[PDB]
Amino acid sequence: VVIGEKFPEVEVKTTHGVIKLPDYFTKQGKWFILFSHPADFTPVSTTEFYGMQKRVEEFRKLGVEPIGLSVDQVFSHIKWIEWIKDNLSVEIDFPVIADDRGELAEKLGMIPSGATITARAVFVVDDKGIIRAIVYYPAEVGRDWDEILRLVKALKISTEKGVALPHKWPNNELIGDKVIVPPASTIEEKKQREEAKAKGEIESYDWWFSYKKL
Amino acid sequence: VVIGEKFPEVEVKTTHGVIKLPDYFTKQGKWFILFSHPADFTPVSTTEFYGMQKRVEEFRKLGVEPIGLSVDQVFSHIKWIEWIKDNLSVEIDFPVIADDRGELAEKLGMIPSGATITARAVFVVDDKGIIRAIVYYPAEVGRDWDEILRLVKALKISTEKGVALPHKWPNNELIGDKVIVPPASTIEEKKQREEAKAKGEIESYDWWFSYKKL
Amino acid sequence: VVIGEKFPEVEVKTTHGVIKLPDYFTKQGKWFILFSHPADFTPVSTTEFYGMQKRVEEFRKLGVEPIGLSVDQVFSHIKWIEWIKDNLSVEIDFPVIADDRGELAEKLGMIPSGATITARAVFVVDDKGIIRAIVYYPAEVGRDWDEILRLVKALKISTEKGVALPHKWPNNELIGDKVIVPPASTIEEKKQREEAKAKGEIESYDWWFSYKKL
Amino acid sequence: VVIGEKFPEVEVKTTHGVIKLPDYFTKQGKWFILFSHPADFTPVSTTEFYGMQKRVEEFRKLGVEPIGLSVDQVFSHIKWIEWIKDNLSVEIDFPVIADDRGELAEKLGMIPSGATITARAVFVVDDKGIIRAIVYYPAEVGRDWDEILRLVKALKISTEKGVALPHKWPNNELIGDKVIVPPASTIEEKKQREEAKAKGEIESYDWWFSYKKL
Amino acid sequence: VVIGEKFPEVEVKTTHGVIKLPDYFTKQGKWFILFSHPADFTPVSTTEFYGMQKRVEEFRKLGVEPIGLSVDQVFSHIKWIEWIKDNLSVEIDFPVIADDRGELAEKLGMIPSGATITARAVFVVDDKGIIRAIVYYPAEVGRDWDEILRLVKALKISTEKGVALPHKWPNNELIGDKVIVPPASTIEEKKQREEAKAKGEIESYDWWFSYKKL
Amino acid sequence: VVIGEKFPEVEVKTTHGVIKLPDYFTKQGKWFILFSHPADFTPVSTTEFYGMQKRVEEFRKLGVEPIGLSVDQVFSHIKWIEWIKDNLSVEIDFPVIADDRGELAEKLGMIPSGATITARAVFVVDDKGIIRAIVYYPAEVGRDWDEILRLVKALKISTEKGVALPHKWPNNELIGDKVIVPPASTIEEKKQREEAKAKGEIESYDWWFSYKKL
Amino acid sequence: VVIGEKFPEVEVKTTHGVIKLPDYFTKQGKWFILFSHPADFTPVSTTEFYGMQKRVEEFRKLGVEPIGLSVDQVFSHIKWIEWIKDNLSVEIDFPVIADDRGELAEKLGMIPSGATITARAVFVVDDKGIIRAIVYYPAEVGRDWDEILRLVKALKISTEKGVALPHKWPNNELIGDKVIVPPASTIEEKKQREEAKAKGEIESYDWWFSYKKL
Amino acid sequence: VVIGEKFPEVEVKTTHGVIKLPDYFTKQGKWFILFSHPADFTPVSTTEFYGMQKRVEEFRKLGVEPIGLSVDQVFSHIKWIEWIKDNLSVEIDFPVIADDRGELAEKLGMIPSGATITARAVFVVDDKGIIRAIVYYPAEVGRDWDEILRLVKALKISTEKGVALPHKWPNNELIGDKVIVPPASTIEEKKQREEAKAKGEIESYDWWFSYKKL
Amino acid sequence: VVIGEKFPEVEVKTTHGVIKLPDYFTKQGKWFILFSHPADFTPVSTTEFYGMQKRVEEFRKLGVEPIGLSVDQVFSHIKWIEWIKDNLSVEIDFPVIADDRGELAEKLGMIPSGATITARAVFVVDDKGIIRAIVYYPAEVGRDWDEILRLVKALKISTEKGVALPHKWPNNELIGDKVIVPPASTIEEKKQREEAKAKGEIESYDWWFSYKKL
Repeated sequence: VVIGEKFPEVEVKTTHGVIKLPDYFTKQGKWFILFSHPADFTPVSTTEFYGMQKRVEEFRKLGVEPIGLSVDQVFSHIKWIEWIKDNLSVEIDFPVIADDRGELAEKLGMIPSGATITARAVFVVDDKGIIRAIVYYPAEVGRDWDEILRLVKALKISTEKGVALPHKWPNNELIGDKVIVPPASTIEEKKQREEAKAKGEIESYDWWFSYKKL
Repeated sequence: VVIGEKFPEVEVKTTHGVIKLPDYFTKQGKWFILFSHPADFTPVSTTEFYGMQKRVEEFRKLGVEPIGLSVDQVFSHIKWIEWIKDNLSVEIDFPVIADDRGELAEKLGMIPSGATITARAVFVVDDKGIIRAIVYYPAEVGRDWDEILRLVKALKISTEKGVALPHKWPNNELIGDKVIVPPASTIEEKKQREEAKAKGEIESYDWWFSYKKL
Repeated sequence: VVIGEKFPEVEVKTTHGVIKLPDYFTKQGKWFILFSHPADFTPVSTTEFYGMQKRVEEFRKLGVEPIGLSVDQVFSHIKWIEWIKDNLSVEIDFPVIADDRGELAEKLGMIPSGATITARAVFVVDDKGIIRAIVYYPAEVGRDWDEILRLVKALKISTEKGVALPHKWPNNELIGDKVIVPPASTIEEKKQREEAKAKGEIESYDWWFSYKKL
Repeated sequence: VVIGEKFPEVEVKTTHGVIKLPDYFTKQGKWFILFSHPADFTPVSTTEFYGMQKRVEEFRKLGVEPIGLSVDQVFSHIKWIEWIKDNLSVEIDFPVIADDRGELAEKLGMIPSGATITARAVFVVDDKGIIRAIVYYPAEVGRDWDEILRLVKALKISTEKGVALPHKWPNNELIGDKVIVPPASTIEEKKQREEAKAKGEIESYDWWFSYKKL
Repeated sequence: VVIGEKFPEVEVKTTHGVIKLPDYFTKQGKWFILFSHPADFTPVSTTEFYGMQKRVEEFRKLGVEPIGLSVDQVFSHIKWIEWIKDNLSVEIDFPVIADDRGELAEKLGMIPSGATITARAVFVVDDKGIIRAIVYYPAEVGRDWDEILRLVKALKISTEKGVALPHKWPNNELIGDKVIVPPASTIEEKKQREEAKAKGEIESYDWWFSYKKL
Repeated sequence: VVIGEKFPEVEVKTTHGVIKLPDYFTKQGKWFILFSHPADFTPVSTTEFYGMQKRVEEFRKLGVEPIGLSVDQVFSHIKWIEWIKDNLSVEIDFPVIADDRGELAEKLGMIPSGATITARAVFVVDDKGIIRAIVYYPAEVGRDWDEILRLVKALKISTEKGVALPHKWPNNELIGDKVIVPPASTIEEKKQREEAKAKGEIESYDWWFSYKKL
Repeated sequence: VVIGEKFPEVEVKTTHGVIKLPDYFTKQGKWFILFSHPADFTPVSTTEFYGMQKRVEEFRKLGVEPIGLSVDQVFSHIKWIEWIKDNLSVEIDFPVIADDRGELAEKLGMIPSGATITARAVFVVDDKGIIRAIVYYPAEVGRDWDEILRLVKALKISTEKGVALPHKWPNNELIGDKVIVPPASTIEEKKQREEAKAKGEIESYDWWFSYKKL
Repeated sequence: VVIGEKFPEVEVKTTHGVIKLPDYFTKQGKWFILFSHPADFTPVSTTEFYGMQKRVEEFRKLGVEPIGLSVDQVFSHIKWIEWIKDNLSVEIDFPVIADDRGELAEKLGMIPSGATITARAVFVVDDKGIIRAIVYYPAEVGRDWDEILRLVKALKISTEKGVALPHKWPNNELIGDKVIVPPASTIEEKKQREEAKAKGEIESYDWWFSYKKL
Repeated sequence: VVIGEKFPEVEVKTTHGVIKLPDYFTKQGKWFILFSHPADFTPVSTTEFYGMQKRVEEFRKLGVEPIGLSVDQVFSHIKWIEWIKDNLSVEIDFPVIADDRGELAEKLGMIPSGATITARAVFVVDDKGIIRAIVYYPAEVGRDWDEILRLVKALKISTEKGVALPHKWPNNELIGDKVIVPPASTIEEKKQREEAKAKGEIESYDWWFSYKKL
């Protein structure tokens, strides 16, 4: 699969029951961050789930429901979740998919080459069922969820206000926290933004590169 | 195309001449980071190039060479490089591929569903010419090259020193900038993670959760 | 494709926006002249652009709208048009196609074996959506638009009057600016051509070679 | 078939006997120009053979050989060639092919949709036996051979000097009879246009737009 | 195709304009004889054409309509006809087909193995549109139209009176111009060949071998 | 199969034993006349066998061996040939194929559609084993062997002298028993025909219509 | 797969490490029992595991190695084995297979329609590599290893001796702990069984039914 | 065909007449037990047969109908049944399938590799047509009908209530005649296990491992 | 399989052990008669076995070995043969095939329509392994062995003596015990049959109908 493609209609087994994806989150009107980790009782994974559980609320806060995945069975899952409450006193309250066989993993390009288990996948899906962004980190390197946070904060704003987010927004070295207007794409769209700039009420390095604070 | 797979043998038209991948870089014993942006003369893409040029030297220290890509021709490639020089006073000195047709884009799944151009793709490739990690952000959201910097600093450590790196490394909530020892995959291996902890040369939360200092 | 086929039903992203081909011209009862050129920001293609532009209102006065094509992206199209104003004091106002990946290109045989970009193709297409003529000129030899001008002029009259046009019409070293009457193709037509002559309503060299003043 | 391909190895029946194309011409280090006309004993076509004959030694002297083609048999050809002598005081002395069934015509895309005869096709092939340009004019509109001369004169020069000819060369509106230099496609190539310019080795409208006398 | 087979439905270009086989003839309750010849302006063929015109009224008085075919174009046909009229003092008035590409030729197996033109093929089709006899002669041997006449006479009488014509009829060595009775094919027909001879209403060599005057 | 095709390698059951066509006759440097008849003990076939046997020595004289065929069996073949001698006082000495299942028939196009036995087919096959002429007469119309004589006669002379025979040769109405020169198919051949006339080496109506006495 | 079939050559990740089946065991001269259990940390499967480990040394004395298998990963295996030692005071020392993707599990037919894990399955494979018996028990019913113990005992002796083993043997209702001689399959084997029974050394109910003490 | 599959609709000839499985039994609300023996008139097979009739009424007490199958025919089936009466005083009141050509055998995978006859297979099918367990014992090792009994018993209970049975039940090492509760597979499901335990209505070892009396 | 076909190479399970067909009879110089019967313990098939045993030494005397077949197994073969002795005081001593699965029954088309077993097939196979005659008799009607005797005597004499046997030989109504000479199939053989008569070595009804004494 690739960005833009509708997330496959698929039936999965989880720690929270058996759910219909992407239906489950979309008929409620909610986005989701589907992320994978290589295996249960593995150190980096454990450190990551930790990060996510300190952050679940902020994602939930922005209408996006986290959801883990692995090629383990729900049994190994709940035994690992329990372990987390007992050794790092943190209770995991986001569903965690058991992909017993690796069908969803494979369907989703989550599994490496000559590997039998997933690596570190992130899938971001909006209420339309559309996969909005994808990330693949390998087993030997854990992610940074604040970057994924940043990303999702940008996706949401992009879709809500019809605008583009610069490099490293809100901390862009050139326009600070300012947002970007999808560049003109016609002659009757240069004309146009050449108004706004010499008129108002829009900042602009040239007709394609135009911006404004939010 | 997938993590751990060999980067494909292809010839590319770039702003620095015609070359062969991965060989061009691997022959010099070098990693390269390959990144696509949608179009030349588009705002985020530009915030992103500026962002990269500001970091070029850091990547290069690590023997990682950035190389850019868009389905645009080389001719507006340079004219766009010039507009970066005239209007942002920064001087792109990393090659950038003219993927006229996007054959290379397609092969690497950088083109989203139903679009005709690339989105924002990141491919980390090492000296063996293995795809180590892959990133796919959409057009609406710029990347953050610092997160890629982190990711590649860690890959170089992982390859170099046979360890793993935890969430948000080197600033993990649990173990800060200490590094992880791969989980035991055999009975025998678990016996000796326990010998390593036996006053020896490792901290732990369990036998599968082992970690030391740099 | 071949002379006399209906121009493919295609949607193309151009500089006056997105438009249905050929419906966007044939619905105004207007012929169009589709022409390809290698790349934006190449010298010859620019000369040809100047040539076309200063010749535009003659094609337009005949009911024939020029439209260019290139494997570059629309953004770079508009910058190149910008360059041509600020450098050749000419305001390009015919629409140009960003065939981003060269699909239309390919579907029209505009790309040379081994190439990834178009040559200098020309397609003349009437208000019936029918391809009337086709020209492939290499990258290295720019066209001379007055020949195209000569072609449409002849084409329009042939459709309008039901006659043919001799070599180099209206400057034909034999019958000058005279039109040719389509050759008799039966034994009857043969007698009609002959009826005429000996009167006559036409001049001829032989029964199959009838010609008159318009 | 498209520009830049090898002209198909094919054995043809002609008015000068049976011969292998392209071999027979390229063996002699010669280019050739193959042109189709719909039918023997037709007017437009007749006027074009006159026009071509009057131009023959001109092509021949550039090292370029004309050769005709229709879907008639050679027995007709000859009667037609004879009619021309008796009637127009012209002796035809270039070979013309009898493509009895239209095999070769079809390979070369010469037959309009729904036709059973070729229209007015033109293929310039060089001594390396490469199709260099192709023209498709319908039966209804005589060619202008002087453009084909223009066209071929320029090809010779492009090949001979490594240059590109502008629009309507050698009468180009911007640069007269000057020949354009292939655009630089690399950073280092741009630095050398920007340096040949300062040293008066070249005029320029920019770094991609450079030119000179031969 | 094969004797007894129904003649294919086909549109054809002829010297009497475009027409539809077999219909054009079968709608008038007419038979027709289709004969190919190699090429216009070839001698044998010319000898055969003259002979066919000498015999045309013969053929038409029987309700059988001759029609030619070669792979030449119609324009070439008419000049050929003219030459005949002006040189042999014979005015050709049966239609002749231009099978530009020899499509119909190929279908009716009129094209010799490895030639590209028809031979001297003859088809006889009745008023039901049925192929009743086929002859295939090579370029190098002219036909004898009389034998076709002899044949076409039999065919008629054959269909008229439900009977067989013997060898070389009406000049047969054993029974002269007497006609043959279709052999008894059953016991209960054998009986009544024998009774009809008992009467004397039939001469016979034996029960199968039965014959009589008309 | 078609004229100019090599006769298919085949093993037949005959009245003179088993033999291999065309090998048996061609390895002997001989032609052969293959002919079919619908069945044994039918009248018209029987009249044709009288006809043939009576001419047998005229074919043989020319070195062509008549060989018959019939979907019947060898036993019937003999009984019928015994009948012919007994009642017609004539003794068949040419071999006759028992195509028991009419395979060689079907291979050879001999069976009418709708039918399960042969019609009246003829094949002239030369010493080279080429199918040189083909004839298909229906069951109800006998042949006239006198034409097939003329036919083979002509076919031979053709081969030996490299000439073509006119319509009805040796009794063509324009040129009697004179032979035809194969028509010039180049301009240089055309001059060679022109020189042959005025040198009185040859008679002619035109450069392409030239003939001489044998 | 099916009884009597050679065991499929496979690479397996185990608790003891990567091994090659059936090789590892067969090269050492040993048999093995491969058995599936549904999942790790599952109650019924824990009872069978415990059951298996009490009995391990009985099986290993016979020259038979047990090897288990689950569809979850190795880390969970060692963590389960852990809990079994902590909560059951027994230290599992046979190899367990982590069939990550349930590959070998589908190969060997271990997974129920509508399911994605293994049930309760037993494969007994001799030193030659041959599957000797196959058991499929569902998840809802634990096995009884004594039965399997019985099974392999019989097996060893069967191969060892060339005798069959009656129902419930060594406790057969009818003939006790005696074993069975293979039923005569020829007339002559009938006559040799009948011999050595009464006035012989062996007992029977009939020529085919023949048993003895061990 | 694997545990859990619907037993295939099929017609079989047996000793009680021609019957439709699994319908015949399941339309009665009865479970059936299908089993294969290698041949009629074999020792092991008769020891298993007697043994089977001895228990028949235990299986029927549970509404489980036993049904036999070999690749012999009905006729010699009944002789064999008769032989068992005459020599072993046991009437046989369960039908036995004549699978004449091994058709149903092959379908149910009861034929060994390289063989032409069934081994010792056991198919257990609940009243819904569901295959519930499968056993493949070789010819040379008679089964143990008692273990099948323990199996069918558990089955009937686990269906009839909603429980799972431990290893060797009703004599398990850890819990004797205690049934087990399906391991918790949701968060909520581990929840209700823990609260139910500390309410002495469930007796446990951990949240998954839960047991009780009838 | 069909008369004149070589007998399939096949290995069979017989009451006389395992043999290869047809090698085990033809290695020996013997013919074999293979007959099938429907099933063991069948009335008709017994009466037939009875009759065949009675005739065994007749078939053997002429070097032909009888061999039986049913789709029953070898054990029910021997029990039935036993029955035949103990019940009709006759001792079967020709081998018989247990075609367990009807594999050879199929190969030979011995199995009736919709049936699952054979009926009364007979195959006479010569020293060279050729199938020489075949008789398909239904279940519902038994063979008359003497006709098979008759047949196989004829068949042997015919092979041995270069001749053919008349209807109901040796009691043919027309020639009694005399034998027929194969019908001449060529003219020269017809010739050589009429010389043999008129000499006095041959008797005759016609040339094709020759007979003589042993």
